[PDB]
Amino acid sequence: EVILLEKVANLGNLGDKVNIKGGYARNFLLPQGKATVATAENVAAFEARRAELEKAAAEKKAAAEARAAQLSELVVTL
RNA sequence: AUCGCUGUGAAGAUGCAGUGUAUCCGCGGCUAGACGGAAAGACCCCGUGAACCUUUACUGUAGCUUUGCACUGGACUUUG
Ligand SMILES: [Mg+2]
Ligand SMILES: [Mg+2]
Ligand SMILES: [Mg+2]
Repeated sequence: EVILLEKVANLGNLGDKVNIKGGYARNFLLPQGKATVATAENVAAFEARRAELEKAAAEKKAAAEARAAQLSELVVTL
């Protein structure tokens, strides 16, 4: 149904069309901005931003390298 | 123009039949009768009458409750 935008799911893809439940798309993916409903209205806009999709995937996974080095420090004092 | 008796009679007679009694008209009393007056009997039966109650009469329903399909998702699992 929808066109995916994230790859940190457990059965997600890059841009493959998936047939998911109506409750899982209405409630969770779309109101956060992780998917987009496929339709034949603005198809000229998604094909032009395909070069911008590969640059957005090299930033979310690159920020995790400078993030996990401060979470496992175990310096929290209760 | 409103007496008694004994019989008759839609079967308990002031009015019929037979026979005895009795001048015309008040007032004060008493209630035996006029199946006295009041109330289309309430008892009793009837009407393919009417109500309100009862239950284990019949047909249903409020309410309560079981399970499908919606709202409604992922992650692993046992099993057909
Ligand atoms: Mg007589
Ligand atoms: Mg008379
Ligand atoms: Mg009567």
